[PDB]
Amino acid sequence: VAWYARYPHILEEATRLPFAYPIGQYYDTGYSVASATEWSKYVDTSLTIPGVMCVN
Amino acid sequence: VAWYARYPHILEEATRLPFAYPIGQYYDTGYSVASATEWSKYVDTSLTIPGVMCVNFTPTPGESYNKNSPINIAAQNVYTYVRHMNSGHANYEQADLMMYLLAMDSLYIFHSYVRKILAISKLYTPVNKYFPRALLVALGVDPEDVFANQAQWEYFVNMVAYRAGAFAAPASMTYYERHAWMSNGLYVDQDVTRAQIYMFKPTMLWKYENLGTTGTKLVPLMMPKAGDNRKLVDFQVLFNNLVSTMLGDEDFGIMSGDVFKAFGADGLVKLLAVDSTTMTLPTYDPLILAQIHSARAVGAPILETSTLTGFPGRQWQITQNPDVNNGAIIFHPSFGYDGQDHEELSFRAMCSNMILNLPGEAHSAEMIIEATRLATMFQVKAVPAGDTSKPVLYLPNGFGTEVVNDYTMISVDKATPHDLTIHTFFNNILVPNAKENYVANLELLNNIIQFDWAPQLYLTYGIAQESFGPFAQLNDWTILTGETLARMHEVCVTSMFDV
Amino acid sequence: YVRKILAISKLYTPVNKYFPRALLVALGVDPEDVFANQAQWEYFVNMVAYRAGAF
Repeated sequence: VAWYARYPHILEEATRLPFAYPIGQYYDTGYSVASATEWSKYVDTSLTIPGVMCVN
Repeated sequence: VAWYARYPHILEEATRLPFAYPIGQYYDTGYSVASATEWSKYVDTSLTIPGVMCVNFTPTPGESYNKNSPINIAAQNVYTYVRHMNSGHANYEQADLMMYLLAMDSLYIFHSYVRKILAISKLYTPVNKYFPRALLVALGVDPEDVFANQAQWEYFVNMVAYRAGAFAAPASMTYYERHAWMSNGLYVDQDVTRAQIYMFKPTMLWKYENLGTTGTKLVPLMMPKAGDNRKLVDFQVLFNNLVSTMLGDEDFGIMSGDVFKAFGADGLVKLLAVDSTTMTLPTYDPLILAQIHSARAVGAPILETSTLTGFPGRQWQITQNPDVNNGAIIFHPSFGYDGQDHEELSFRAMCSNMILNLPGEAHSAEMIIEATRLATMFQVKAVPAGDTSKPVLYLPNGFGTEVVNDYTMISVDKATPHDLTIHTFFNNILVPNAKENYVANLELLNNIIQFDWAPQLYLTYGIAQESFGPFAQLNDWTILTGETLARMHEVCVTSMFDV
Repeated sequence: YVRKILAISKLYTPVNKYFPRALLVALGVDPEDVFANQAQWEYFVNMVAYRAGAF
């Protein structure tokens, strides 16, 4: 797309995202619909990443 | 005299004298008149030489009360740098990022403190009896405990470095480097073997203490004082208390990840590991000597538990409230507190303009700036809430990254069995009417003169109701004003908080 | 006006403490808001220029 090549400044200001989340810490994704709290446990906002597995 | 050139053998046999007395041990000069014992205490045959003095400093952001402060400017700059290379987490502010960074600084200072404590205990010399028990007493640890658990201390400080490696802080910012260098070194007043050691001990730390939605708040964390037999268990408790509210915080993990993304792993600050063959060695540093000489004490920190009649809610906290002062970082402390709820009349002598004393004749701009980092003059008295104002607190015009609270000096007791003595004092000493107060003050003064670039003293007397100016040897001085000091402190703090 | 508001906020000199907080206050903006949302401000002013340049 030539538009990306023509407006890289606006593309960069629109694609500012924090990557490289440190693992081993619980993260909450939040609610895209703020009124979804009525379905309390029907939505999975949790996000846990395992980091080690031991072979006995 | 040609007679000396003609009879050098008799001159040598007549001038045989023992020099180089090992310091740290009490010496008796004896009596020139053997019948002077009838005047028992009218003759001073004692001779005690102090060997170490500890400067109890305190890390500070530098007098923030609005959004134009250097701390807030650096907060905005670092947040812009982090967030303009961040694609993702947007849930914190510049103020939050800066409280992190300050907590990182506090734990770096703690690591430097414990590393110095470990490295000091391996220092033993025949020419100085203070090494290392006097230094360990001044830092506030138990020398017997360190001797018994050297291995435990080494592994504890290594684990402290490893756990401090979990979070990330910029290495371009010189705040951490300056604090670690200041708190992790031994400094001699002269380049001589039997010199006196200058030390820096953090009086306080910055327990991060997140609770409530009204922002964060760096609550004071006290530190061991001299003459405290603190052990490795106590130091481990202090470290765990410091990092209790630091790990397990998902917002803190987010900040650490974002700063790791912004500043690469090569560009972060790393605490160097220590081992058994690491030797700390006293060094001669004229810059630190000058800035110690031009240092002014501000008094003890004010805590929540400290009672103050007429001055409620004056604790030394770094408040960060989004709805207060437009979310700016606020740190406006009140000085002049000593520890007890009384006047402390000696602090009144600090109300005059300070005198900046410098060695040599020609002074460079950088040297002048470094020579006044610990200087701090009061500007106005804090308004007491209520009709009772038993203590008196002074609001500073502006201070640097460090403020000096007290000075601790260790010296041999004159009486049996001539053990070490604990002497804590500000730049001003008040001596009331007593039989022994005057002679004690004389011993204090003589001990302080032994140190070369000792801080200028301001003695005051309770009976004459009159204080005294700087008790120091003036070499090349000038009169400093509060505005000039504020400008220099602003420059220094802005330079320190730079990326 | 908005371009000058954005460009003033990056001015700093050691001999003049009026830069840039006083200038922004005179222009009638919030310097805290500008420093918090620099990226949004740049995007907004760029879109303003783009949409005004159509005519």
